[PDB]
Amino acid sequence: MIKLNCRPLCQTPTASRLVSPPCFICR
Amino acid sequence: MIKLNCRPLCQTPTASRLVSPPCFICR
Amino acid sequence: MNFNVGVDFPSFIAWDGTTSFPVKIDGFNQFGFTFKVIEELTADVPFNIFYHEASEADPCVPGPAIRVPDVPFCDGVATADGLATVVIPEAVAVDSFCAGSVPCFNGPWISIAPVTVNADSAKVQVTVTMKGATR
Amino acid sequence: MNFNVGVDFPSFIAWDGTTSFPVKIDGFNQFGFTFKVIEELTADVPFNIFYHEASEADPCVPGPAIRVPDVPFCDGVATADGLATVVIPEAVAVDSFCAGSVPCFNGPWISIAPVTVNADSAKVQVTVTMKGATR
Repeated sequence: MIKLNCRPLCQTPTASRLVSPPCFICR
Repeated sequence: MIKLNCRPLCQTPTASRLVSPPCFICR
Repeated sequence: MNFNVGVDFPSFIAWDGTTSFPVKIDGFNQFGFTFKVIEELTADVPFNIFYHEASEADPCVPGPAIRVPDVPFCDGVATADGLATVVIPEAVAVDSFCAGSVPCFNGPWISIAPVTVNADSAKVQVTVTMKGATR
Repeated sequence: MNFNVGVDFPSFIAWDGTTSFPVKIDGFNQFGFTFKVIEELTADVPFNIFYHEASEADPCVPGPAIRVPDVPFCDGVATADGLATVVIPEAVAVDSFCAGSVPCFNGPWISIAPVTVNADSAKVQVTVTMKGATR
């Protein structure tokens, strides 16, 4: 059994939304 | 192949609106 | 106060859009062209530069047209056929002028005309300016 | 005793006698070819060198092929048309190999293909190698 060493050729990026607290509302 | 030296005669005015953040919303 | 600048720096028509007029450069030791447009262009318009010499029947009338030869500069490309030409770019605006001149004199007369006469070659105007009269 | 030489110096098939495969070289400093024959040749076989560029639709897939240019050395002869080419002599023995490379890089992909596909070109095998990763 031979273990293979792998690594890709592309570095596709990533993107994510950031959420901020909503406006004040009285409860 | 002669190379020409060019420049314009008339100046055209520019009217660029400046825009500012339009107040806050709850998002 | 302005001056009678035409006394020292006269200019002559070289192409009015329908005909090409030979110009005499004998008495002036410098000269150059000037290009202008009067309408939007549809494509590039190239020109050819000719020179003449004294006719046989009279020393004050130009002879047949002789095409000008090319003169490569300090270091750079040379024309594919070894003859001088001027190409007016399509992007030229109506409110602008272009200036250029050849490095060598050759005959005592000069001329210019488009490579092909059509509706697009009539939208250009060429004028020659002198300097330094020698008489 | 023995090493995993495929980690530092990977190699890829460039032309297996039937089809050509673009070989990506963006992430490697150097590269070089390796020609081998599998049967006695009949006549000389020339090869063309192409490159590619990232396709507009997808940066992961290469664009159309482009002919590589030539580069004269300190003193030498440029090709008749200025484009790089390689020719394998017909005297190559089946038990040897040849190695060559191109000084220029150009686009991030490279490729190779014969000038003409025939029974003679089916006897050659081309492989591409890399030297050092940078990511």
